[PDB]
Amino acid sequence: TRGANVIWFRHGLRLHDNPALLAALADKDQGIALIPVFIFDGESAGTKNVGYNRMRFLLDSLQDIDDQLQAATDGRGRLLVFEGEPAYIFRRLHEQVRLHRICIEQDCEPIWNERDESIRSLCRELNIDFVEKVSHTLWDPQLVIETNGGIPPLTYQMFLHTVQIIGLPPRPTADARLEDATFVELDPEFCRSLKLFEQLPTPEHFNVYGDNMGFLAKINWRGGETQALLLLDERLKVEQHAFERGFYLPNQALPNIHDSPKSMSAHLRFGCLSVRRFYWSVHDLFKNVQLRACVRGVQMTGGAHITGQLIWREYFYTMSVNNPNYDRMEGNDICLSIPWAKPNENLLQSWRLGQTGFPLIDGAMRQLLAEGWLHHTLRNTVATFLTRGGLWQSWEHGLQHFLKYLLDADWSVCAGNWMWVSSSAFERLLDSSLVTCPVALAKRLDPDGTYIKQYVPELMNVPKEFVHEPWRMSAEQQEQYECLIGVHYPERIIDLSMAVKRNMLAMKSLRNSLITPPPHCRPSNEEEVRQFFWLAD
Ligand SMILES: Cc1cc2nc3c(=O)[nH]c(=O)nc-3n(C[C@H](O)[C@H](O)[C@H](O)COP(=O)(O)OP(=O)(O)OC[C@H]3O[C@@H](n4cnc5c(N)ncnc54)[C@H](O)[C@@H]3O)c2cc1C
Repeated sequence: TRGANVIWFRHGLRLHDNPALLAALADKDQGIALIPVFIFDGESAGTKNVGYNRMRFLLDSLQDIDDQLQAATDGRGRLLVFEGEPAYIFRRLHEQVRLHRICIEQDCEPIWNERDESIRSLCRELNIDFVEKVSHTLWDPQLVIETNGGIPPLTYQMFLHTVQIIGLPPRPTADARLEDATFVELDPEFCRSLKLFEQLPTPEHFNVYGDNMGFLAKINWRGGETQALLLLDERLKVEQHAFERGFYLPNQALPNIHDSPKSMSAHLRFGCLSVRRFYWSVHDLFKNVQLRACVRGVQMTGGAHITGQLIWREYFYTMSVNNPNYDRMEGNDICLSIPWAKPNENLLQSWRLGQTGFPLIDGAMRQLLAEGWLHHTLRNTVATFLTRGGLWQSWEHGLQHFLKYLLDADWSVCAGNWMWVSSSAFERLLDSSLVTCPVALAKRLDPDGTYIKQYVPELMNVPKEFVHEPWRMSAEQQEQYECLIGVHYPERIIDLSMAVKRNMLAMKSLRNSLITPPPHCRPSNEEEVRQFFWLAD
C-alpha cells in the first residue's frame, strides 16, 4: 500500500534490544507496514554445516518470533519464512510491495560480507534504504580494532585494556511496540513462486536427520527468545542470592557436568538473548557494592566473574572481523603455524564417534552428538586430546566437527577457542598433566562414573574402581562385567604417555626455532590458563 520496511532476521532472533527492529518500526506513523522475514539461504544462522540439534534450536527460535508477533498484534503479524536466495527474494518482494528500507543486525564475521554485500548493491539499485545496526556484540568490533592500532587484541588482557579505554558497552534499547504496527498480506501466487513456508518446516525438510548414533539424549533444549529470558531470570535469581549472601557456595563454583540446559550460550549465538541486556542486568545487580569473595579466582565485585564471560565472547568475535582465514591455519596471520600430523581419518572418525577408548573423551563426544552441548571443561579435554595433548591432529578437524553439532557454534568463538587451546606453544602450563590427562580429570568431574555410564552405556556394568580405567580390569573381570576391551569397548587408540611426550618435545622444538614469537592468539599469562581450564590450583 503505502510501502513496507523489512526486518530481516539472520541472527538476533528476538524482539527485545533490537535496534534494527525499532528502525523498521520507525515509520509506523506514516502507514509503513512491517514485514518480518527469515530466509533459509543455505548458510545464514549457521545452516551450511549444521546438524539436527542446532537446526531444531533454530526452528524453535523462529517459532518463538512468530508466536510473539501474533500475540502482540491479535494474529495480524506473522514471520514470513522463505527458502532461496535473499537478493532474488527481496527484489521480487519489492515488486509486490514497495520496500522503503531493509533493516538487519550486523553480522560482523567476514563469512557474511558476501551475502550482505549482494543486498547492499541491491538496495543501491532499487533505491532501498539499507539499515545496519551493531547489536550482536557488546561493542562495535571495529571500534575496538581502531583503538588497538588497526589490529584486534590478540590476548584477553589486551582486549580488556582496550575496552577500558573505550568505556562500558551501550545499554539495551527499548522494547518494540508492535500493537499498532501494520502488516501486509501477499498475493498467494507470489508466496507460491518465492517458496514462502506455509508452516514452519522440520529439519527433515532440509534433509537433516539423527546424528552419528542417535538417541542418547538425556536432556533437551528449547530455543527461542522466551526460553532465553527465562534462563536469564533464573540466573539472575541465583546471583541475587549469592549477591545478598556475599559469596558463592562451594558447590556453586564446582564444575557440574551432571546438570541441565541452564546455559545461554546457544541463545546468545542466535541472538535469542541480547548480550547487552545480559551484561547490564548483571551490572545493575552488583552495582555500587564492594564484595570480597572470588569465583574461580575472579572477583565478584561488579559481577566481573560473569561479565568477563561476555568479554571472552567479544574477544574472539573481534579478532576475526577482518580475517577471512580465521578458521584455518594456512594463511592466518594470528595463528601459530604448528606442524600438525597430516589428517588421519581413522583417528579422526574414532574421535568424532566417541570411540577413542578413553572414557571421559568418549562420553563427551557422544554427548556432543546426542545433545549438542558440552561443559567448558569437557570441551577443553577433548580439544587438547585431539591436538597437542594426544593425537597431534590439526585443530581444523575439531573446529569443523564442533561447528556441525554444537548448539551454539559461533564461527569466530569456536575457531578462536580452538586456536587458543591448541596452538599456544609458548604457554608452558598448557602441556602439563593437569590438562592433558583425561583420566585424572574424569576422576575429578565424575568420581562415580555416573556421567560416563550415562553416555558410554557399554561401561554401565563396570564398577567404580574400573569405570575410569577399564583397561585395568583382568580377563576374569572383563568377562564378568560384560565388557571386553577390543569388543564391547574399544582399546585406547593411542599410547597417551608416549604421545604427550612426543608432542611436548614438538612444542619445545618449536619455541626454540622461532626464539621470539610472532603476534598470535594466546593466553595473556599463566593465571589466565588456570581460570580457563578450571584448574584447582
Ligand atoms: C574448544 C572450545 C570450543 C568452544 N566453542 C564455543 C562456541 O561455539 N560457542 C560458544 O558460545 N562458546 C564456545 N566455547 C566457550 C565455552 O565452551 C562456552 O561458552 C561455555 O561452555 C558455555 O556455557 P555457559 O554459558 O555455562 O558458560 P558461562 O560461564 O555461563 O559463560 C557465559 C557466556 O559467556 C560466553 N563465554 C563463556 N566462556 C567463553 C569463552 N571461553 N569464549 C567465548 N565465549 C565464552 C558464553 O557464550 C556464555 O553464554 C568453546 C570453548 C572451547 C574450549
